[PDB]
Amino acid sequence: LFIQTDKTIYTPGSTVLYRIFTVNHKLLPVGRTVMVNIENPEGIPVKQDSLSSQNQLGVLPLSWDIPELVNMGQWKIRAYYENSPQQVFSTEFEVKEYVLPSFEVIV
Amino acid sequence: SCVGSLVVKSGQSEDRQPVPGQQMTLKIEGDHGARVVLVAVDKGVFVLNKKNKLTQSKIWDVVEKADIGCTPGSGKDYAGVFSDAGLTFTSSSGQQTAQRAELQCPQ
Amino acid sequence: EIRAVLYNYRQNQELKVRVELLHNPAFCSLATTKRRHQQTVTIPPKSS
Amino acid sequence: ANNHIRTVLKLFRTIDLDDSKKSFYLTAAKYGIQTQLREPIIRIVGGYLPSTKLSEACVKNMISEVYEIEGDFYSKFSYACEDHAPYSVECLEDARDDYLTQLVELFKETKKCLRE
Amino acid sequence: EDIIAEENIVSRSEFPESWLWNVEDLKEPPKNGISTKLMNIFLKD
Repeated sequence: LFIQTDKTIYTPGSTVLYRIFTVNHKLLPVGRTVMVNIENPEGIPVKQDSLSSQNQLGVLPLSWDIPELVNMGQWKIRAYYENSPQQVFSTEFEVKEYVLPSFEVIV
Repeated sequence: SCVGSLVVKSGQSEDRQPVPGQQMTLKIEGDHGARVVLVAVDKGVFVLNKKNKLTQSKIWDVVEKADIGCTPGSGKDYAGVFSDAGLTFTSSSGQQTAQRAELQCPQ
Repeated sequence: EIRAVLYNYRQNQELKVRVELLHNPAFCSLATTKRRHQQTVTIPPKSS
Repeated sequence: ANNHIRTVLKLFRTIDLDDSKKSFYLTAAKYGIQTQLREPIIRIVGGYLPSTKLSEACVKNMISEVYEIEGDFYSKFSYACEDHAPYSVECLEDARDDYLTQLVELFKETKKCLRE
Repeated sequence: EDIIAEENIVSRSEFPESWLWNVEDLKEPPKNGISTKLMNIFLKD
């Protein structure tokens, strides 16, 4: 499972849109049910959901609206197949207070 | 490099630089029957946090680290060579490789 | 016959050229030391 | 090259979309028309030597066309998007793409009248 | 004078951090096994 999130930093009160590719060991689309849960840095899962990749070509677009009163830091998204819950795939997105910088600095 | 071939470029050859509110044409060169998923993201967010980005190198690294082999070639003897490759070879006479009972390769 | 070809490569600016053939004692043409030969032309943009 | 500019500005000031419609729709429609028909033709018209004459006939044709274009966009935004809730912001987002597409097609067609 | 009136100027309003969340299929006929799709996007503000 290859989690893809559109951005890499979200302000509170903003919507996160992410995708969950589902591929088998040859890197081909496969139809299997997934489990995804979004856990704040205290490791306490917040949203639990179940999907199926059948008739979807192995691309599952999803969403979540970050609650207004949340804790900053590295949030995590954990996804795993239903059959083998021992293997967990993850991707971290950061919730922070920010306004977009106007320029890039390279050292 | 990936099994297929995907690339994105601009329909307008050179022209002048775009303008906020001006349309643009994207040309996508992918294999027939494929389904592409698009996301357009500002560069300020990558200025703030450039971690957890998706790229082909990461996918190939993840696929490679989940191999069955253990050493890039040769071994103590035939049983060692086959086990290092990640196979089993059993004959009616009796020449068979050593048993494996651990998922992760030793050290 | 001699042709003067005027180019204009402004993207969207129409131009107002004033060409002129200075007098030469060798050749013979309408130009003279007393009277000058001027065409005041108009060049549409990106046009010859 | 400024008298023509003031003329075409006088034409686009006579446009009128009624107030009774929702505010964000008004801003969307006016921003589309301003960025697709007021910047490019102002750029084109700014490059005429003053002796050149405009042709307000196709400019008023422009305005009649943009009235019907806006009317169709509103009809598609309020009635057609039955796939979503009526008067929804994302319904406006869905219809705005083809609104601006039709509008750029109109501008491309009418670029051949600014000269007499 | 040679100034745009205040009411005529309309402000840029959409400043999305990331837009174009679209999924598309390549159903066009293939040439050299490499299909080509032209799609139209109106740039954000």
